[PDB]
Amino acid sequence: FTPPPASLRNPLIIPEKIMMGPGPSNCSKRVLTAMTNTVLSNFHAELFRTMDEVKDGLRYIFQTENRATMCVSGSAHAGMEAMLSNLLEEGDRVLIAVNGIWAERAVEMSERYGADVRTIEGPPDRPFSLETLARAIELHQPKCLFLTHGDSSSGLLQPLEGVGQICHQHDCLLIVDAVASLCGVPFYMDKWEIDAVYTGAQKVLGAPPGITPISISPKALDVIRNRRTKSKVFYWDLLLLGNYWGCYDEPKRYHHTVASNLIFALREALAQIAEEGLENQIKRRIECAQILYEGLGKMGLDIFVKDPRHRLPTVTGIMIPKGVDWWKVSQYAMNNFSLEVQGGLGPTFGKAWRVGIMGECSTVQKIQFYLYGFKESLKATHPDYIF
Amino acid sequence: FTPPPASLRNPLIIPEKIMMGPGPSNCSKRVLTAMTNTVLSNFHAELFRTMDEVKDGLRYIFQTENRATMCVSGSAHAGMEAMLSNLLEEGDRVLIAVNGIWAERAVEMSERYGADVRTIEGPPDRPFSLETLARAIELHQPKCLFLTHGDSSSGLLQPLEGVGQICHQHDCLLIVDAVASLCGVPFYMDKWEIDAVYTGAQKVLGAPPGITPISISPKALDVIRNRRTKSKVFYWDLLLLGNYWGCYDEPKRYHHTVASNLIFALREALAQIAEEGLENQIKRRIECAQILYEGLGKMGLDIFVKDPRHRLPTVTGIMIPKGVDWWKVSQYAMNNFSLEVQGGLGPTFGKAWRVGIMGECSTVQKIQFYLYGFKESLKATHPDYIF
Ligand SMILES: *Cc1c(COP(=O)(O)O)cnc(C)c1O
Ligand SMILES: *Cc1c(COP(=O)(O)O)cnc(C)c1O
Ligand SMILES: Nc1ccccc1C(=O)CCC(=O)O
Ligand SMILES: Nc1ccccc1C(=O)CCC(=O)O
Repeated sequence: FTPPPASLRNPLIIPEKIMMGPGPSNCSKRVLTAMTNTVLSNFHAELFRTMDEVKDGLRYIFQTENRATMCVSGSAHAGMEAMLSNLLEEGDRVLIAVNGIWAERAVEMSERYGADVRTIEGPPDRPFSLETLARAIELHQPKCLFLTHGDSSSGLLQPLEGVGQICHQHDCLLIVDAVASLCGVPFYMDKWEIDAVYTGAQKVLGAPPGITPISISPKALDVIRNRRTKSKVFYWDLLLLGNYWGCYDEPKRYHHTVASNLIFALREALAQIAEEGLENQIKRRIECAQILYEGLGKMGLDIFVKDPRHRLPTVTGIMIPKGVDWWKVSQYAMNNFSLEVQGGLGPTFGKAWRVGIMGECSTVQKIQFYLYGFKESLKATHPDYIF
Repeated sequence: FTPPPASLRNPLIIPEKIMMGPGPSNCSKRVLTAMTNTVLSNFHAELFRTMDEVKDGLRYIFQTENRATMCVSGSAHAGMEAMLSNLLEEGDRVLIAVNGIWAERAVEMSERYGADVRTIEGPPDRPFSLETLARAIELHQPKCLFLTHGDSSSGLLQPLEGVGQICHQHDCLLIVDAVASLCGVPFYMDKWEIDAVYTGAQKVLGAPPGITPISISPKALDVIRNRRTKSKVFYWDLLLLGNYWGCYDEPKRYHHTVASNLIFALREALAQIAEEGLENQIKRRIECAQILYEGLGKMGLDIFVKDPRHRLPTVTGIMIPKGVDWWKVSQYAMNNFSLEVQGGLGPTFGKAWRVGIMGECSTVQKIQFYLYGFKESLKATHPDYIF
């Protein structure tokens, strides 16, 4: 036996940080400690009980009644992978509206799954219009439309009202990525006639990463039932996964081992948002964004999505002013305040920082602190910047 | 906003259990509390530091020097998915030796990935001989051979010495599933000339489920670099994943958010097995299995793998005696001793219970307790059984 590594001899030390990037967010002490519960057998009654509480929690936050509501055992990417491998067969047409990094990933996945990918470009800072989409649908007769709802690479919030209805008219499924919007802005899976949605644990909910709530409509469920070939990935085949999640009128069968610890944590995160109520949580985040916009204005700082009406409240791009080294600000923030001041991604790469109003930092005091430590970080770091 | 569900208003209560099924196992308190550390950003220095300690710990337990050692973000199935999607292109020939449920799952996955699947059948209670495998390889000229090492559905341990060498002669990769064997029996990834291996967190290691250590050889890594088409699943594309895990001479790029909390837990589980040392851990499990076998004999009870030389120490099938209701015994064990007495799977389904010697229950006292509460459960539940 070639010797054990020395690096494992020190204890593990992870410092506390104020996670105000657009992910992952701070989880409440209650959510974090729920993770320390006993890992359960796939068929223990108490896991099933907890899994049911989660499905309820998910129906509340997605605002759906979908029986096929469950979690994929993976990060939000795996919700994306799941929607695409379940809903498309080789040669199917999928329409992706691309104006952010996520829609590009979707493009990358659909290609791999052997779908015939149709895209429309858009400015990273301006939503696609109802008509733009409608036109693209008629034009391509797709099986699915994929839309990013809240785009954490830009700060862009894509309106959704009416979009599904159009898709339905052209026999198309609406798939929406709500990873960065859910619990940050109104969302109505059912009213907005949306067929397949996913969020992420570690964004607005303030749950730990590695598990991804999803939901599909009876309509979508049926498209899967009627595939001519098995979907490509067994691990997130939704007939099989849905089965173990008790979404169908079938006895549950072992599929794969779920991450009990992550499921406990997610349950508590949903319990938190239930006790306070969706509406208040969304309100709280809107108000925090307002305070954020004011404080940024007052520093003569620019926001990537210029037009306020288009802004996702939970992620804001702050434009690096002309003279400034963005990374130097962040190091200062981290070292002096333990403040997470996140760089850019895709559209915002090298052009803005990104601030998240998520999880435990969605409070007035938390936004103030951010403003304070951000400013102090800029000031100490670029002494010639003018406010 | 349609009302919050009532189920979420009670506190979460998860009882302590003695988890002596063949998974998941009991995690030490240290491992469990590591999960309560701060969720880190994908680019925090301290996540990368931890990720490296993990890779070192993996090389130790796998006994490899592979640079391409990392984790998939999903349960062990996802490691299986990963090997198969990365190493196979449409039409490639894969040889799977099938004699347990896991090899069946590998069949299911390979079919979905559009491989041309070749199998050989074997009795669930007897390993595949070197000659049987060698003959099958010549016959089928496969690209990959898949073997289950330790089968948790039977308790069968498949010898591996010599297998890789044969595959190499015929230009074939050796893929091994070590989910149930690693840290329970000697395992030498490099000496045994194996090209791709995975284990699971929640089996022998005593780590929480949801993250899957894997390793690939330079030989396998190269097969992936030379594919004519992108692998079907972006999420566990190993060139991409390995990049983020800093397995290659490339700057790290964002791939997906990994599960910091599960990674913290795994790090501590590897630290634990490092401090005690492989050899000692394996010895402790062999002794425990011995005590198990004796006590089971003393009760007149039969083991599914009849020949002791073929047994996997970490999972033992206990045959249900003629008169007996297996589930009634299990309920009694749980209700009266908080003792997990798991039923069957695949080959053992309805035929046997399954006991695991894994994680925090790999001690002599724990085995004795199991024997005690098992016997008392049988006795109280089937008063006419004879010892
Ligand atoms: C227990 C076990 C598994 C289970 O996979 P999960 O996805 O973790 O449930 C897979 N392979 C083997 C050999 C096992 O023993
Ligand atoms: C943050 C985010 C992701 C990230 O996915 P992970 O796999 O959780 O890293 C995906 N989609 C959207 C819209 C996001 O905001
Ligand atoms: N917990 C479980 C509950 C039901 C079915 C399976 C499991 C497993 O953990 C799979 C590993 C095995 O049983 O061999
Ligand atoms: N922490 C990160 C660091 C780098 C890139 C991505 C992340 C993410 O958390 C998820 C995507 C995002 O919102 O940026």
